[PDB]
Amino acid sequence: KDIDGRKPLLIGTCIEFPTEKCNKTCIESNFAGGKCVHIGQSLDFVCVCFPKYYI
Repeated sequence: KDIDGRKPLLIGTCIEFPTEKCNKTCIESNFAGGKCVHIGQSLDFVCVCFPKYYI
């Protein structure tokens, strides 16, 4: 897998899209799924997907 895949996609805040939905939403988006993580020190959870077919 020589795919760099370095373009995460934010859909919403983990508030509206918890861990379960977050990833599921990312799956249908054609991404390697997603998760809930904090930003720098904003302690704000967000749903971000990962590249999979980005060539």
